[PDB]
Formats: sequence, structure tokens, C-alpha cells
Amino acid sequence: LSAEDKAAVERSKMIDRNLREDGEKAAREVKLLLLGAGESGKNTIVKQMKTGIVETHFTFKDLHFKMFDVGAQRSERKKWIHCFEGVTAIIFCVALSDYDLVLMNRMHASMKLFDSICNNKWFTDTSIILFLNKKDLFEEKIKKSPLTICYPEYAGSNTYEEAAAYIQCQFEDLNKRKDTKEIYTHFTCSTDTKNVQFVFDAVTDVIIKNNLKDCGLF
Amino acid sequence: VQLVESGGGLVQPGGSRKLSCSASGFAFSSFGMHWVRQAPEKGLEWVAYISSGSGTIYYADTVKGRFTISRDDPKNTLFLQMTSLRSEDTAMYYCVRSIYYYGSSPFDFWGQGTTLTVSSSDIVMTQATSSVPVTPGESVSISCRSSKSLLHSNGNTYLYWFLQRPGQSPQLLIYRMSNLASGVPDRFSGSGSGTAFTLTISRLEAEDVGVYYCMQHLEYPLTFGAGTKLEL
Amino acid sequence: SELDQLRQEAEQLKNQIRDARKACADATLSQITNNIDPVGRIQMRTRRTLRGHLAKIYAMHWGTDSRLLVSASQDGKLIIWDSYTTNKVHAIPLRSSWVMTCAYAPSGNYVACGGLDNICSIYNLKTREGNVRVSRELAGHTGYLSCCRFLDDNQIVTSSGDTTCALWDIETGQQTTTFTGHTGDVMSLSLAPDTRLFVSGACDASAKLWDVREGMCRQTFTGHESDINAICFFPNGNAFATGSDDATCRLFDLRADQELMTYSHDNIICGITSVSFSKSGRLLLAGYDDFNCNVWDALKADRAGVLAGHDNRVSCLGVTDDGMAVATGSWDSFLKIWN
Amino acid sequence: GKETLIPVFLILFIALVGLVGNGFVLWLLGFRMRRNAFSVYVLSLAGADFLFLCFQIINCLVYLSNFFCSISINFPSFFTTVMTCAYLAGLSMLSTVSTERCLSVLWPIWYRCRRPRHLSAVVCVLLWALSLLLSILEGKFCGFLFSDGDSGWCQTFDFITAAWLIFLFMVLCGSSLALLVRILCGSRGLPLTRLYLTILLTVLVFLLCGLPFGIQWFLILWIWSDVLFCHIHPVSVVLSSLNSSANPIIYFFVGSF
Amino acid sequence: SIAQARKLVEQLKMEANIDRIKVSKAAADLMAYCEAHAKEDPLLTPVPASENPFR
Ligand SMILES: CN(C)[C@@H]1CCN(c2cc(-c3ccccc3)nc3ccnn23)C1
Repeated sequence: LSAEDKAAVERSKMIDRNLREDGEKAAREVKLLLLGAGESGKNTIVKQMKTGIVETHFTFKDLHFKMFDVGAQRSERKKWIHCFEGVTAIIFCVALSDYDLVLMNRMHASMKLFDSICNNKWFTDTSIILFLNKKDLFEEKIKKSPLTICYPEYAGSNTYEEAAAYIQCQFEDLNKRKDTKEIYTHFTCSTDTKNVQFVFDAVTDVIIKNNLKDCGLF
Repeated sequence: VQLVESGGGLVQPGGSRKLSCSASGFAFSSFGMHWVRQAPEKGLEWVAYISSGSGTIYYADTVKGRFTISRDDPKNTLFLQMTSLRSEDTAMYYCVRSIYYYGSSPFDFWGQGTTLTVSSSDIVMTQATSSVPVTPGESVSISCRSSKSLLHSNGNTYLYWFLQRPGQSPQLLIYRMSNLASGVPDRFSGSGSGTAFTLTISRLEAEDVGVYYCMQHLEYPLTFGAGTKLEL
Repeated sequence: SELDQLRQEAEQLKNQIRDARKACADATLSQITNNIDPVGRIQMRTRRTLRGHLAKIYAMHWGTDSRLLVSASQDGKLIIWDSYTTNKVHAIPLRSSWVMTCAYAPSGNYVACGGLDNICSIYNLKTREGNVRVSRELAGHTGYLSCCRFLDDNQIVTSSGDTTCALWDIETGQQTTTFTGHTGDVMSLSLAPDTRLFVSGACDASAKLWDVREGMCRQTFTGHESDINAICFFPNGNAFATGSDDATCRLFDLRADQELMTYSHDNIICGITSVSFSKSGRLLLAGYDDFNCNVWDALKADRAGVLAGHDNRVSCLGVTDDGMAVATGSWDSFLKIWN
Repeated sequence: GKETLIPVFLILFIALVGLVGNGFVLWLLGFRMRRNAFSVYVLSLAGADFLFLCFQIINCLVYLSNFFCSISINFPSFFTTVMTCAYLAGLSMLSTVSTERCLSVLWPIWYRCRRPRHLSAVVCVLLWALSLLLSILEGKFCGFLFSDGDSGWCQTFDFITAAWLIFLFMVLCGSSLALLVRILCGSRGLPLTRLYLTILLTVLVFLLCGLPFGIQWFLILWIWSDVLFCHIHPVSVVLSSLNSSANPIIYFFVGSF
Repeated sequence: SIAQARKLVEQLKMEANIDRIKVSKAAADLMAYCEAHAKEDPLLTPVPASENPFR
């Protein structure tokens, strides 16, 4: 080798060192994908937890969270959903105050989206945290307009607890092969600050499972 | 882009002194640095080299053990420390930047220099001419000869041409034989083969008068050749 | 009323164009190339392996000197390689890590990238300072960018997933021409050798030919049965090739305005990610998501060789301008050079 | 010299197999695959295991040649010391491995984020160094090295070695119990039966195929006989060879499908 | 709705008046191009190891 070849080799080695350091830093972060409907309520979740797609960063008990929101992309999602194949968790926001409203009923649209995401080929073993928002308006509206509007075959008492349990069961039953992934459900409202703790507790299980796999015993 | 160096002055024999150079306007950490000195009336001479990342250091045989080179990236400074000063170290010192990757142009910016006065197996590069009388509008050729082939097995030839005007620091013209540097008019051309090289100027204005130098970069310690003067 | 009348009129012209192109199909390509010797067997071997990306590769592009190449990955980095020595020249970090395409300028002074941020970013490689810095951020699209190709140092062409291609002026920052004729997302581009017309393929299973100057659509081609993911011109400039999700590749002609050949096999049931040609035009290289690449005899519809050695999906491939090597990228974060 | 015809053949047969597996592991981890913070332990285990098995094969061949072809040579005593070293190092890595797993469940955030990058190398170097030191002070003071022996010091160092082995066993059991209890108390999203089976398999193999040789060699001979040597040595070597060969299957091959 | 139909009809009208040539001539042109550039194709015919940069 000539002198300039040796200098070029040194340049390449320094580039490699920097790349390795950046990869080590990036491999220790928690990445989340945020999904929901337009009026489901995600802006309140973003406020409480802190064109193109939007990124949010925060920190909670020595952990770094990056949250990705893709609500503005109005196109075929079968073409870019494999970019998020390796991701720690999916947050799904549903408003349980729009069973009466019509855009096709909104609740059925939410069910179709949940069914499509849950049973995908890229998310076989990915955890889902499900938020059910706006319970105050639901408790106020459950007394006037009956729930039979959305579910004709309900046949049950008309109060807050029974309706909430029925809707949660209807959402959880859409998970074919419910032996390779977990689903976490929480009831939130506009004025409530405990959701970050819920996300942290959900993510700790994923971390335990991943670093058992790094050690061999899966 | 600028490089300003300081230190300098008059010292008695046997002393020690430090010379500094500060850079502004470019990415200093991704560059390698050279110290080059010139005697009061003689030609150029290479002194020391430090690399990017501070991993490789090279010295000439006249200063090995007496000189030291160092750099400070966060404050963008380059240092040269001198001990046991003889009377042969009286000169003017320049700082030179260079970068090395595929297609780069080394030796493409020089500082202004500082003056130091002290009271009282190498390739040989030959330029057999001196002081060619020229008139504007004509065409001129200069020749150079090496004692060892500068053509490496990878198809490269390492020959450099430099221009120094009166009162000014040298400026790069052709870096690797037949390659033209940025901001240089297309009057200049360079050619050669093996051990014999030539430089050609097509039709010359009154600003390209001075001394022309040749340098090899095949292996250290980076020899020069005594220049040729163009007089009007 | 007039709407149904116009619908009937529109239906009456597809029949005319179909009958017109059925009357210029006297023979077939297989019937004409039945008396030439077949290329025996291509045994290629890996000569270099480029390491350094820490996530899946999405795009690559060769330079016009056939020695330098650029690569893009989901790790957020853009890397420039010297293939003769296997050492890195530049590493560029990106503001957005969701990159889906990259390109290299014919002059060699600029590179480009884009993705899910709906912006095309242009990078300058030759500055007085030694670093690489951004020159322009072109922002006018409403969907993700799927491909981009330079025309010169001041013109670029982009295709987006909002059913539109565009032609830009880099200095001003505006788009001089917008091409709108498709129905789904546009996934691939290709420039003609004379840089006077280009082809595009989309998710409506159609391919279209354009004029850069006037700005209108000349011809439409419809043979496939699913999304079209790759497209490439013949070296002549009078034919092109397409790859799709229905496990076939097809060859289309411009002057005859119809299809010439299909490439398929019964043991292949997955889709095609990329296509490219050889310098003479006799071999056709295709990349599949069953982890390997296939070589086809373009004149006889025969399989002449397999390129195996990747552990995951093959995302991109390219052939040099001198025709000396082929490069493949993959979802396993490796690049390979075959000769 | 007449009832030990079969055990030596078994030792040769089950030691020839292990070399292939450990060589494959060394080659695959060297260039073929990538490395994380856990692979270092597997490399160290494979190297120690390879040395031990090679020395066993050499002794078996020397005995067979000096039996069937009686005019033969003698195996130098110094080699014996080296064998011992490997054995001890081979018993250290396993315990280390167990400890790591326990930590990765009792402190997950620290393991994922705050863990240093060169801990594995430091621990492996220290464990090899201590094993070498102990083996050399056993050999020097007890006649295996080219010097003069002694009686009391050989027993003292042998007893220290036995204490070291017992400490290793206790560490392994404690870590395994802590991990099992933590999983039992509360866990959501784990295949439990497979984990319990793997943990019990590791402990049982360590107990019934690693220790008997060492316990015999360093303690039973000094405490006690004419049958204690000949009727107990070959079974012990058989068991240690079995564990030595079976380690790579457990720690590198069952996991990879 | 009427504007879209009108645009589609005009585009089809513009695309239905083009000169077309036979498939035989196109195939012959393709075959001739491949036959006239066979020697200068390194992938089809391997080059000796003394003229191969990747070796
Ligand atoms: C593991 N150690 C190294 C083996 C096993 C026990 N052993 C041993 C040694 C000696 C001895 C002491 C001093 C000088 C020469 C020989 N005497 C006896 C009597 C019963 N065992 N034994 C050697």
C-alpha cells in the first residue's frame, strides 16, 4: 500500500468506530407505534404523556421513549406497515362515547381497524395496550340513548359497568390465536394522570422477555 | 477558511520554543496537518506530520528527537514544540492542511507563516533550470526528474506542482499528475511518464510569475525540488 | 344523461385500441428466436462483502465511474462505498430515519434521499469545508416518496404514493411540471438513455409512458394482475421490463404497443422486488423475496442461473455502466458484489 | 488390567464425538455468526472443554498403545496439571452463566441500559487466571511439576480445591432458585414449562456428571482401600466426559431450533 | 363527475391515433441489437483474471 492508501484505511476505521457507538446508543430505547381514529382521542394522550409522520420523545424512570404517530398518511398501508416490524408495543386509542354517532357506525370502523392490525403477519408476537377514553360522556349518555343501537343482541342491564364490560369483551374477542401475544386494557378519562405508569408496567414485561432471549433460554 | 499561526521571534542557541496555529472556517477534526519551513533564501522543506484522530505521527531526520507535534481539536489548535535550537532552524514556518480519501485534493490551503531567528534511501527531485526569461502571450514549459519511478502498481502517479508569488504563500496547481485544482484557470496543464515530468502554460498573463516547485508523495520523508523562476 | 353517454363513448374506444393492437401481432418472440444457440450456464461468485449497516437496506445506486456506490438503511445512515477496496468514503446522518429511496448524480457532486417524511433532500458532497451538508429540501407532495432520479445538476424527477410524479427545479425549489394520470400509489421510475421520456408503474397494475417537455401521457400498458414494484428500460430505449407481486416478470414494447414475453415458473410463488438488465441486453436479473436472485435469458424465457447467499429478502440490485459486476442488497444488512 | 477393557473404549468413543461439536462451535462463533455480551461465555466453555477432551484422548491412546503394542513411550506428568486447569475453568463458566440469567430478571432496566460493555472479558480473564494459579500451585507442591514433592501441602491445596468446587455448586443452586421463585410469583407472557425443564436439566447435569470426578480425585483418596481407585476412577471419567461432550448441545444447539 | 369523464374520453382519443408497427420487426430489431453487442458483455462471456478488477 502507498501512503495515501494507509490514510484512507484510517479514515474508514474511524467511521466504523462512530457507527458502532451510534448503534449501541440506539439499541437501548423503547419505540412505540400509536394508532386510533380521528376523533378517538390521541391528542389528550400525547399531552398527558409529555405532512408525514410525527415523532414524540419523553423520559420516565431512566427509560427513553420514542412514540410514532402516522395518522396523516392517507394511502395504502400494506406498503409501509412492514417498516415497523421491530417495535416494542402498539398503543390503540378508542373512544367509547361514539357508539351512537355515525360517520357506517364509528365503533364498527374501530373494530375493523383493530381486527386488521391485530392479526397481521408482521405483528405475530407484539403487545397491544388498549385505551378506552371519554368515560364521563359515556356514563352521561348511557341513560338516555340505549346501547342496543350499536349492539342489537346485547340483552343486558343498562348502566355503566355492564356496558363497559361488554364493549371490552367485544374488543378482546377479535384476537385469533390468543396464545402468542398479550393485550392490556385500561379505562381513562380527560382528567387522569396514571397512564404513563400503565405503559411502563406493560413495557417491563417485554424487556424481561427480550433479555431472557439474549441469554439463550428464550 | 483561514489558518493563522503565531509564536516566532529571536532566540539564543540552545533554547526551546512553542509555535501555535489556529484554524477557522472548516471542519478541523477531519483533516491532517503538516509543518513546512523555508530558509531565508532557499527552497521548501518538510518537517512533521500529524494525522486525523492523532494516530500517526512522522518526523524528518533533522529534527527527530528534538521536535514534537500535537493538536487540540476542541479549541482548534495545532502545536509544534522545539528543543535544542541550532542556527540551521532559522526559517519561516507554514501550516498546511490535507485530507485523504478516494478523489481528494491534498495540500490545498496554506497559512501565512511565522519567522524564527536563532543567533550564532530518499528520492531526489531535480529541476535543472532556473530563471527563464518570458514575455506575455507566449507558451512555457518546465521539466522535472525523479530518481525512482513514482508510478505505483495501482495506476497512480504522485507528483505535485506548486506556485509561490512574491510576498505570498504557495498555492496548489496540480495535485496528482495531470489533475487540475479548484479555482485555477485552464491555462495550466501537466504531463509526464515514469521518471520524467513536465508542466505547460499556454498563454500567460503578468500574474503567473514566481517560483514553481515539485513534490513527491510516494513515501516519507516527502522530498521537494529546488524551484524554477519565471522572470518578466 | 350525458354521463352515461360519455361512459358508453369511453367503452367504445377501448375496443378500438384492443382491435388495433390485435392486428399487429402476426408472430411471436418465441417463434423468431427458436433457431439461436442458448447461453449455457452462468456460474457467478461473490467477490466482495460490504459490512457496516445495522438495520435493513432499502435502496442502492451505482455511480457513473463504476467504482463508487451509495446505500441507505433504516438505521438513519447514508453510506458511500469504494467497491475496489471495501472502505468507506462518507457517512451521512439523516433527520428522518424512514428512508425508502436514494440516488446518485451523474456528475458525482450530489446525492438525494427521501421516505415517509414526504420530502426529498439533496446533499452536496464537494465543499470548501470537509463535511457534507444539505442544499435543498423539496416539499410539495402529500404521500411518501417511492423513487427519484436526477436528470442533471439542476433537475430531478420524483414519484409519490399520492398518485403523482413531479419535475423539480433545484435552485428555485419549485415543481415545473406535475404528472397526474394514475389511480393508485406509484412505486417505480425509470429514465430513458436520452433523458427525454420516462416510464412509471403503479398499484393499479398499469404502466405509463411520459414526455418530460410537453408534460402529457403517451401510452398505457396493462398486463399484470397485482401491484407493480419494479421497472427498467432496455439499453436500446425501445423496450422495458416490469416486475410484480404475481410472481411474474413481463417485457413490453413501445413501437408495437403491446407485450412480448412473460417470465414465470411453477416453483415460484412469491413477489419480485427489483429488475435490471445486462449491458448487451441478453440477460435479465430479478430479485425475489425468497432470499435469492434469478437470471433469465431475455430472448428465450429460460432460467440460466441462481444467485444465493442472502439470509433475508433481497431489496435492490444494480449493474455497472461498464458491465463488470452486479450488486445486491438485502434485509439482513449486507451488500454483495458478484462477477 | 483385565476388567477395564470396556470403559476405555467408551471414553474414546464419547470423547471423539465432543471434539467435532466444540470445533464446530469455535468455528461458527469465530467468523460465521455475530457476537453479543453472552457469546464470550460459550467461547470460553468450548475452549476449556476442547482442551480437557484432547488430553483425555491422548491418555487413552497412550494406554492402548502401551497395552496392545507393549513397547511404547511414557506420557509426561506435567500434562496432567494442564488437564486439571481446564476442568476447573469448565466448572466456573456454567455458574457465571446462571448468575447472569438471574440478574436479567431481577433487574431488567439495569441490564438493558446501564450494563458495561467489557464485563464478560474481565470476568473470563479473571476466572481463567485464578484456575491457572490454583493448578500450578497444586502441581508444584505435589510432584507433577519437575521438582520435589511434599505431603502436608498437597493435602492442603487439594482441600482448598474441594472447597472451591462446593462453593461453585452452592452459587449455581442459589441463582437457579431465585430465578424460579421470581417467575412463579408473578409473570405474564412466558413459556413456563420449558423454562423449568431447562433449569432442572442444567442443575442435574452439573450435579451428576461434573462433580464426582473432582470429589473423588481431591478428597476421597485422601480420606480413605484397593477398590476405591480402580473401581471408581473409570466411571468418574466416563461421567465427566459425558458432561463435557453434552455442554455444547445444551448451550448452543438446542436454542437454535 | 362529468369533467372526469370528459378528460378520460379526450385522453383515450389522443391515445387511439398512433402509428403502430408489427411484432416481427420489433423482435428482429431486439435480436440484432443483442447479436451486435455480444463481445462487449463481461457477464455473458467471462474475462481473464488479468483484466478483472474484482479479483
Ligand atoms: C490429587 N492428588 C494430587 C493425588 C490423589 C491423592 N494423592 C496421594 C498422594 C500422595 C503423595 C504425597 C506426597 C508425595 C508423594 C505422593 N500420597 C497418597 C496416598 C493416598 N493418596 N495419595 C495424589
